[PDB]
Amino acid sequence: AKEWQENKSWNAHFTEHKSQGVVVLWNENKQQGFTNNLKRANQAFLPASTFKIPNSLIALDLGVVKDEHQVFKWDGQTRDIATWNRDHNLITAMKYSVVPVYQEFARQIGEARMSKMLHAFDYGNEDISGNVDSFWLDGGIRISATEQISFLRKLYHNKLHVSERSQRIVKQAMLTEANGDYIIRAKTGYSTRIEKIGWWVGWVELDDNVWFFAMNMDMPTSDGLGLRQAITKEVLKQEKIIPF
Amino acid sequence: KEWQENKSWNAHFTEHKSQGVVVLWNENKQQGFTNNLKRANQAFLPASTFKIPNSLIALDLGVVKDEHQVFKWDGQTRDIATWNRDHNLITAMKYSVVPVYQEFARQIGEARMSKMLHAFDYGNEDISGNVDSFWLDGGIRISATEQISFLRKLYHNKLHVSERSQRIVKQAMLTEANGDYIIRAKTGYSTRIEKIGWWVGWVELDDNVWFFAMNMDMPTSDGLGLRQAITKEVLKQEKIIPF
Ligand SMILES: [Cl-]
Repeated sequence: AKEWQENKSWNAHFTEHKSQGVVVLWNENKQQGFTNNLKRANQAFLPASTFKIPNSLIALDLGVVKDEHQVFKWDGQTRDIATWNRDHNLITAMKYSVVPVYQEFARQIGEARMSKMLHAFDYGNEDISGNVDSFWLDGGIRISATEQISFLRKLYHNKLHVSERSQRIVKQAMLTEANGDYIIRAKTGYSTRIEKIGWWVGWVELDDNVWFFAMNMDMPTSDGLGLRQAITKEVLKQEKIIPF
Repeated sequence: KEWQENKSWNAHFTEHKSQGVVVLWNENKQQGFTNNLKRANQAFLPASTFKIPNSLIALDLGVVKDEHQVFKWDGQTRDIATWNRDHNLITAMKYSVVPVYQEFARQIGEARMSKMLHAFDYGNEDISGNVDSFWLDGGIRISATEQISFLRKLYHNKLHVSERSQRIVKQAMLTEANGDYIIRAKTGYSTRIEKIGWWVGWVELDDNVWFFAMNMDMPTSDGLGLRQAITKEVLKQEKIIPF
């Protein structure tokens, strides 16, 4: 039984944009996965921006974040992203990938509780070597695209070892697009520093099905998140998951 | 001033050969605005807007386990194509699947429905009529300003039901989201002939929430698109959402 099928025709979406990477899709109803590259789908990388999901979940479950309205005041330090130089709540911190807010969450969670929770989540290699407030950006943690799918499916089903409340709040914060045809929950691909790999992970909710996606790509000459989203959407449109 | 009348919004009703009221509430400033102070307080049958309290009560009482629970199609062909299939709470709200809400109301029953509407301080709290149709042809009445009060409690998880039930219904209400705003509504799609059509909900911005409740007299055709257009023309005029 092959729960993972390879479709090399999606490689054209990478080659036409002079890029190299993987797209992994999971059809929830059919319990079947699809990818352009099975080997790369299983290669583990630094989670970087995708770590906002487990970080926020742990912060809510432990009461570091009381609710999605609690204000995290700006520290007064001027940074190069204008949207970071203001107060935020969980929703806006996710919207604008406000790394200083997530660093504050990680410091409050602390090393021991962060490690215990990643082990409880079965999250990637569960290795958090590095500064407690930067290990997902320059430390020892690694996760593959197929492991991102397994983690996101548990989140979708409220099956992670954290409160149902924390899972519902994080899914609300992940909201990125909604129209009369579909909803996309993601808010995970923004790159805040130089990394070898960029990501885009999340899911597409349809009336009678959910399609999980996890993609990663090598750093190209100039393109980034916009391109990662474009290639993923080109694949979703090819598979008739979302309309053209 | 707490309440202000803005008659310039009447241009949006006149341009579309319509009559009605738009009520807006600025959460941060605790201030309300309307084109018609009298009509803002006039109470009407809630019709499609009743899916919000009906869903909340059904979830809190365990009639609906969660937003994924499947309500299987009974195999009976109905005259709204989207009703002739299985549904969950999300899609039943999306397609205003009256037979699903009727089954919720029959399970809730008269006594619990009345007690919960009293607990919610919902409109006139009068459920006179058939338990499975009173929000469509019975005694219940609610005004646009009362819709705002009810929605504000829901937004703040302040209704006398679990926080879980409130979070699930707010998820079901999701209708639009982009990089600028989120609209939670799913309350205006009507399949049954009524004297009044509605559109109620709210717009979430980065640092504020604007609640809205509008109603209009009905001539003919699929009025939802028109109700949404008038409301959005008002939101755009007040610079709440971009042009
Ligand atoms: Cl949502």
